Amino acid sequence: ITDSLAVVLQRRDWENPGVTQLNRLAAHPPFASWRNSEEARTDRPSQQLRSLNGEWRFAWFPAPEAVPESWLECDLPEADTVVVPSNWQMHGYDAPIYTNVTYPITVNPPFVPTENPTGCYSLTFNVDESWLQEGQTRIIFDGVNSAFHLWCNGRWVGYGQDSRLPSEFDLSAFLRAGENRLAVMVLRWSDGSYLEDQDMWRMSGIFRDVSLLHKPTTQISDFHVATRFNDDFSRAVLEAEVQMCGELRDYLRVTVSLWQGETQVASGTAPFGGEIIDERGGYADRVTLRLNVENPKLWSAEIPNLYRAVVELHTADGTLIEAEACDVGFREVRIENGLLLLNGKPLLIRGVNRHEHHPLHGQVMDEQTMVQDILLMKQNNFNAVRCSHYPNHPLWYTLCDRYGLYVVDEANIETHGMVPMNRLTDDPRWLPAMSERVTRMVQRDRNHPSVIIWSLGNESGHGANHDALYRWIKSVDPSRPVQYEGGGADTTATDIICPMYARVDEDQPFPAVPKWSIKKWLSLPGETRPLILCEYAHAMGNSLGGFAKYWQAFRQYPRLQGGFVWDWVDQSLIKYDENGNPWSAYGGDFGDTPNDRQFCMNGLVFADRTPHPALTEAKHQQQFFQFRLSGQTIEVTSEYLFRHSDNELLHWMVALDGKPLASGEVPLDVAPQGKQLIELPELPQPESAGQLWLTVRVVQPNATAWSEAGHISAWQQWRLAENLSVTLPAASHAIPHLTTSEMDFCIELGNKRWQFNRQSGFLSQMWIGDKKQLLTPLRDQFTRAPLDNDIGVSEATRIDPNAWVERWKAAGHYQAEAALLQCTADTLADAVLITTAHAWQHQGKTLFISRKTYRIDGSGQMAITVDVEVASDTPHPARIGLNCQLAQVAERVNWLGLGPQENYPDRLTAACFDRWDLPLSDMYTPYVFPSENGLRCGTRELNYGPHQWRGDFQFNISRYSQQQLMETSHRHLLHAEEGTWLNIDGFHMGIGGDDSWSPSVSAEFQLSAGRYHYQLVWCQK
Amino acid sequence: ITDSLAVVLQRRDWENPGVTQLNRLAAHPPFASWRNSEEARTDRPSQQLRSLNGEWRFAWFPAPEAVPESWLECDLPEADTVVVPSNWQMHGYDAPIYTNVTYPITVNPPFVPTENPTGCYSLTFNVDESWLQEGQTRIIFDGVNSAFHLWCNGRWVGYGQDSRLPSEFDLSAFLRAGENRLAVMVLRWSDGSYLEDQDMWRMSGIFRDVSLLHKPTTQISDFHVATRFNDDFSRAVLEAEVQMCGELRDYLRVTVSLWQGETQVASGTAPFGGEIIDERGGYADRVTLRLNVENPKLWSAEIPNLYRAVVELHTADGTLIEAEACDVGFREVRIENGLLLLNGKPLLIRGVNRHEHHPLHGQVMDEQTMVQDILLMKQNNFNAVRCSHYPNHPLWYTLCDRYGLYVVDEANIETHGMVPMNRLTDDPRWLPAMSERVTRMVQRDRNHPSVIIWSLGNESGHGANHDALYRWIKSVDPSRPVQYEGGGADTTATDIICPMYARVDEDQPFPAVPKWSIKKWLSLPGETRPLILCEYAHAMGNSLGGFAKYWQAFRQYPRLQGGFVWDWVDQSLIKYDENGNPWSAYGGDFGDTPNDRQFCMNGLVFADRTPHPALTEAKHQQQFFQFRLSGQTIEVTSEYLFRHSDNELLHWMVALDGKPLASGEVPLDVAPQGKQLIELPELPQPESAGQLWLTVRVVQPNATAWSEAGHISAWQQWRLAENLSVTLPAASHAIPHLTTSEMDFCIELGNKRWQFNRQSGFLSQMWIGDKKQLLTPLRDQFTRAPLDNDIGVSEATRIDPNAWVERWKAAGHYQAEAALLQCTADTLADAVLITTAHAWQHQGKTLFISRKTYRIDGSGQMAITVDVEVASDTPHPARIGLNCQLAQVAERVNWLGLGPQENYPDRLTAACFDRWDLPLSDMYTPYVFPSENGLRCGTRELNYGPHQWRGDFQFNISRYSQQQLMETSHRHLLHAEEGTWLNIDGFHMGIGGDDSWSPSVSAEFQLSAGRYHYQLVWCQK
Repeated sequence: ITDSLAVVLQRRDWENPGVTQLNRLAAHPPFASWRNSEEARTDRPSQQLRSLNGEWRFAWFPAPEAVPESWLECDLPEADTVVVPSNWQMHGYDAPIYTNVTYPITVNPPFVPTENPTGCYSLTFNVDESWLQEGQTRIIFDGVNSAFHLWCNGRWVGYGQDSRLPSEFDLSAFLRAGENRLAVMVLRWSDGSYLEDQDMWRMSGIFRDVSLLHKPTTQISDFHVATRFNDDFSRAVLEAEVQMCGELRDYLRVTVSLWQGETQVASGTAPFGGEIIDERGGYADRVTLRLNVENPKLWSAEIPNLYRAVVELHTADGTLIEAEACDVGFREVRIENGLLLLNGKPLLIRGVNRHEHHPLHGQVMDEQTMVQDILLMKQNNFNAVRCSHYPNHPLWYTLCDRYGLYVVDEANIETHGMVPMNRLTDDPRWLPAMSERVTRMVQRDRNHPSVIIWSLGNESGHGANHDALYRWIKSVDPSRPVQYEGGGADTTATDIICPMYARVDEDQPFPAVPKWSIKKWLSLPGETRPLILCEYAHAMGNSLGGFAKYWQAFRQYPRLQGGFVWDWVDQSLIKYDENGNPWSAYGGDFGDTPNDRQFCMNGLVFADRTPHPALTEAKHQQQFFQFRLSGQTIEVTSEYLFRHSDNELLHWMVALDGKPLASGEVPLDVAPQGKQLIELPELPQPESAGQLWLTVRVVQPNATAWSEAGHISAWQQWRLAENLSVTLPAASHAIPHLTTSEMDFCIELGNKRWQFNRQSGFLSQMWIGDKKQLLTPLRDQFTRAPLDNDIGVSEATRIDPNAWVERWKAAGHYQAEAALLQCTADTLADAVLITTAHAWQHQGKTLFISRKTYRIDGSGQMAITVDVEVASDTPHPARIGLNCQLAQVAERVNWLGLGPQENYPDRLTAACFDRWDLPLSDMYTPYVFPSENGLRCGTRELNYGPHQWRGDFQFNISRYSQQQLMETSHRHLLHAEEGTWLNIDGFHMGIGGDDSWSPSVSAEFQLSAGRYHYQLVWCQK
Repeated sequence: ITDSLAVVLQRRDWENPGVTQLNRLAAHPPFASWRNSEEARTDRPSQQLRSLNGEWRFAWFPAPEAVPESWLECDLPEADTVVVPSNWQMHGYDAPIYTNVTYPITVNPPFVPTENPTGCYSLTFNVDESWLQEGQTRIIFDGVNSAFHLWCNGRWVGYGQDSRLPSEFDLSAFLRAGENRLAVMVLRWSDGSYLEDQDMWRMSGIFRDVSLLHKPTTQISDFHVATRFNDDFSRAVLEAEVQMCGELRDYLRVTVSLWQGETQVASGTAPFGGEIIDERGGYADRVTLRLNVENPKLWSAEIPNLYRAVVELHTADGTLIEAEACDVGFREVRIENGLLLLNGKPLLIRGVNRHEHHPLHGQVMDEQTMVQDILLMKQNNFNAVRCSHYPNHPLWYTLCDRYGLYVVDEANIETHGMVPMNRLTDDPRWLPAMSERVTRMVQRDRNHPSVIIWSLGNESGHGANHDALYRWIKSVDPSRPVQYEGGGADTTATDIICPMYARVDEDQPFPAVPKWSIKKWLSLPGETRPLILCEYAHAMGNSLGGFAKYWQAFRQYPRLQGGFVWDWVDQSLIKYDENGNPWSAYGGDFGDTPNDRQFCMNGLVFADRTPHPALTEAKHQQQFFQFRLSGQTIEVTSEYLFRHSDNELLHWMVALDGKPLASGEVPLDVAPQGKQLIELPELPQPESAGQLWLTVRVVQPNATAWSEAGHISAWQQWRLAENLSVTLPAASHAIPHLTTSEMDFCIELGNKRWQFNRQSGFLSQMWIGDKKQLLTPLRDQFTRAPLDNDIGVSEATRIDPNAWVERWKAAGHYQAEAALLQCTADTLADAVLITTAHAWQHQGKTLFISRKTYRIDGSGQMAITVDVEVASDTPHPARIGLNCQLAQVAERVNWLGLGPQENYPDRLTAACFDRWDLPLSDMYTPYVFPSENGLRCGTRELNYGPHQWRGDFQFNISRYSQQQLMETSHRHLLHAEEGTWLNIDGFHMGIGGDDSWSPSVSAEFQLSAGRYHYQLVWCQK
């Protein structure tokens, strides 16, 4: 009766931050209740721990109030059979909302909307009579979003908030032998939502596991581990504090044993009863053991040395009541003298922020996915990850512990959408709610070695609540530093200056919360903390420009210990078309309102875990070996702090314009922080013209746990020499004929013919034989289909006049009209010479001026020479080159320049100069939100079909015009055009990326010279 | 229905620390909602604020569950008419429990006993229709102990915990015009009780006021004041931050005006909208004004300069929506360089701890009582008070603000009875509950100038919860320091070393939490904070010995800035006898179990506010003027920091053995921290024998607000000279006759006769004429009826073998038997000489040996000469002297020695040497728990009836034998004995008092010499 919906729902606990839970057990590290020490030691599975994951019955309602009392007693006819865990939006019930800042619901704390999507889950299951004789049977939900009430066998059990941490209830007295039934009612919105405003899809449900754990009556209630070291780490102390619940009987003992493999390293036994703590005594229900470990193997992301710790609760006669365990990693984390140290050396964090996202499963995580992510990261030169912005699925820590990644664990607290940001975090009334989001995290994850820093949440301004919570942590677990960026990045609530999007060299001095240039921030008066960016280098779409600038500061300034790129995966979701064809969806694609569109796609990898090209630029910049070339000696520097180059080979090689002349291989013997000298054999040197390039690669000959054999971990290339070509071509056998007309000029020579339209001034067509080559005339191009960064936050509604695109738009770039100023043909001794001039103007303003000369010679080669003039007072153009639509469509593209991957000017350090050959398909980058892409810089020669262009340029080539790109919201809607679109740039502006909501292109990468010159040679084979 | 007891009670919110309140409004400074600025300015009364204090209907139940649903709807036949506020134990419902540490209920957090005394209060009242048109009508309870549920017009309103702070609910929508009814159900025990384990009577009910406040819809929700100063305090800034609730309309304004009297000093006006705080902006519902004040009058306990601040919320057209106000005191509090400063100078805290206690009303406070207390304190040289151990009744701060006392405001948190002490305070699950006890206190009291330090609670060990809360405060209100003694007195949670019962010179090194000698504590390595004792000098019963030692350190060591004596009033309660006669009751006197007996009586004043003699010793030691005598020049030093001696006269005077020879009066002109020189007139000097004494007194000629005219604020006395008596008496005219017998020796001379019993060796009787003088023989006395300090915590059950009494008991002191060793009479030329010797022994051990000579001469004077030998190995005796029971009973006592008040050896600095004459009645000190009392030291002559004794001794005289004292638990049970009991001590051991649970008598005051000598002269007039 008092179990009635009617009664229960009445209190509206989900509209009250003063009730965060009802009858929930305390937090603690992961338990299994093994009843045999070996299983515990070997991490075998505990029969005392049962999963309730699977098929559950579910029914959706638009408001908690629309639930029928019947539900409590019996299933529902119309209840569907759903799989758990899952996100009900993933099943169709309601839509997922992709909003960033702006809260999904209306801001009226602590109220929530009356229309509040309720999901009723139920499960019928069996409890074995043995579980009811003794012990305690409790239930666990690893993640319920956002809040929920619970009934068992028609009785009300409890309530819980906090989507990202476990809620546990003792079912001990509601359970009946055999058949039991659970009724779980999950509310989408609650007062907890006010604290969960992270930039991500807004979903709901029982999205993490459900389990049953059977514990003895007298049991281990919690335990913590700690490791102290001596000056040189040659000796450690493992300290374990154990607490128990139940009746304390003198025959009770505890044994803590430390294994390393099969080998027991240390063991300790004792009975309950701690040291005197105060005037009343000590804890009789606790015991602390201390094990001495000589020459412990240390844990690090470089070498994840782990031990196993077993905690046995037994009686003195040797009888085991129960056992728990955890992996142990010996490491010390400290900030000392402005530096963050790990095991005594200073880290350089090569990290990334990662959300729990699956395109198919929404926010439900699985082992496979976790592992994939981990390996990609490790393969790509990452050390660390930040749990943006809440505690993750438990297994995560374990994997990191094991594979080796540093983890920053973060409280599930984000109130980004309040005004001001502080509003709740400065309010004592939210102190409790917040408090639980921090404390429980710590109680749960504190024993993992991978966790090296605690974070108070994200973007919730800076309030007195943070200060308190930060102090709490420091008191409770001084083993790790605390960080929080809110309120300016350097408040009293953080041990590290941890801004987001601070530029390297430029300051952004917003009122109250400026973002100084990182190099400058450190030397502000009185400042002494280390600086590590919590988010930097916004990887949204065609991005990552300038990435290297960061890497270089990091390397030059000690107190700049790296940062976390934003972010790992694109938060795109899968949708299906008219023919059961899938496609990547984003903000607002689910009729979701209000929404932030593409803003959910900032990953380095696509939702399927396939990489964006940016990923390489990272990989290379973050590489652990560094090179310098001096004469014919290569100096190698190791950035490893703990390990020796012991699975590393260096391959070297010399080549002249793509042609290999020499190769070597040399095994690296460099210690962490060491140098290795490498002298090269006498290097060949040819008479032939061209550039000679040295390229080196570090290879991992043997496979590791996260890499295959032959994995390349680093590389670098240098230009060694140049033999300039002092050779004049063979005087043409033939001579081209010029046929004039009033419409055009024709040039014929051989089967070849070229036509220039005298009215437009462009080369309108060309034939090889009877076949035409163009579909579109060759013409000047000064624009580009806007990248995400060019656009920023500019919308049709709300225009951002500062966004590059807006400027360009406003100035007429996109709609300027050419103007023939001149077009002449002249006959040279051995060639024809065409000469043109256009002016591009908009509203009587001449933006640019293009002046060319085409010169066709007996060789049947045309040489284009171009010279642009850009008005000082017009926004600098995105680019400067030509384009045209070719008639042909070939299978491959071959070029001699940077590649193989897409590379832009402020994003090309990872690319190598060489001869690349790839399929056309590979020259297009499927950024879900179409834009200019696929560029390759420093090209010297490009070959497509019978064409060959030569010079110094950047280019791109696909089946999509710039216009089509520019006009398609999703990549799935693009259609291949008639032939091949070719864009050949003499120059291209950088892509930026410091952030994606303001101009981020550094000046060095802006086409601001005024005068631009370039030349090409088009010809055939 | 869901309003039903049945439903409500179901959740058992009082057995859950996760629910501290339900539907309670936020905390804030005191509001009145004046609707006229002048009333506000002048503190007139607000018609918008109505008291519901008075006659209420009440009914008591043994368990919440025994309440009848009817109650919600209608009064109860048997409900009585009680007055509110009150403590129901004060009315008879149940008993008050006097327990210290040990919790009243059984320790099973968060559970409470099923038998849980519920008090149902109800009130029928009228609401004026106007209040319901608009605005908000809310209710306030200033104190409900311990927890409660609330209904209005049969509807459930909310719940609340925290006995010592206000709970407010919006009744706006439950109220009906005209007749309304409240039903309040108050639970004695709740999960809140675990946090309220203060050493005091355990009571319950609606013990502070009940009010109704009507506010506008658009109102002032909170406001704070702050004052900054310049280097020399010649200029200040008053800063007021105001927040409002309701709809924000551009025509809204705020005006803050500062008055000094009638004179407006400054005013400021502005509209809502603060400065940018973070990335989202500012508070639109707040405004901060800053007023400049030139040469502000500063507030201090010496001179409570106050201003009035008025906060008006109006529209721009000048229309007043509403006004609030508060008194403002300009002062700066800072710890700087190890010192605690007030307005730039370093305080010396002369303070005391005070509980809210009334012998009649239990824990209900009234203005009269508050005021009495204040004045007594100020009169007695106190500067400050500590709110042991919870927030006090609101008016308190106001009075302190006004009369001038420094206040330490303390959170209502004491978990003394847990094991270890830390148990809850270290538990994250209690963090929220604790949090509210701190935060609300601050939000409420933060604007009072008298509050200069915040305290986190008392005796709750040291947990991570404290650290967080301490940081919170520092963040929120950096204007004051925070202190907390738990966990060792010098933790990271306190800005001041604030121990309790630390001795001056001796260390008490308990494990974990030692108590170093205060002088030593300061120089412990790394230590730099100031030290102020939160409790020192346990004033239980006959106490305060050694008080001066403290005063002297305080004066010599800068970093020793004083302390808080423990405590102000005796927590005794009034009971009535068989004839409606009242008497002072204590622990366990209400059949209360378990209990701490007298432990509740440690005040300096009795519950009726009549002083214990200790009070003087304080007054004198804490005096603000200090003297030194050099020749005939008196040097006066002022300890005032801010004020000039401007109501001070110095009276001086010289006297020879009680006889006045000279007097002066001199006006003091000494500045704070200054010296004044005073040269005395040529001082007379007589030939006559005797001691010449100089005595000076400082007088307050004019009355102040807390003192009458002619109040004496200080004094000091010196001995100037001594003219020794070289005069031999006039050779006796007569000669005494000795008549022997086998039973005794008789001496006759004149009407006078003396008889010494030859079997016992004592003077058994004496006659003047036909009248006998003794009822009991004159005999040696080595014991005393144990003071509270002699006993300590020793009980009959649990004996404390270290307690003085125990030692004495065990050694046979109390039951030793005399032994005539010798008894002889001899005839001298002009006198008779008796000579005796006894041995006191117990179990064949001779404890002491007494050797006398009585010598009676022609003058009819007996001279007693005594010489004791004390065994090295026996506990030192409490005293050494004689006693006897006189037959007479006279009305007065006159003596020449220290007085006039009771004075002991380690407690006599406040006493003066002179001739005192008082009524017998005044020679007895009515300590509720009878013990040795009334002593007066340094006596040279004592007169009672026809007797006169002369020498150097300490003595006491009443109608109660030591034995009667020793055997009566309460003073009300003592009965006057046949005549007058006289105790004349050659020597007396000190009383101690550093604490009352371990030996506190300093060695200098212990009778440890072995050999003791003394002489008397008994005679008549």
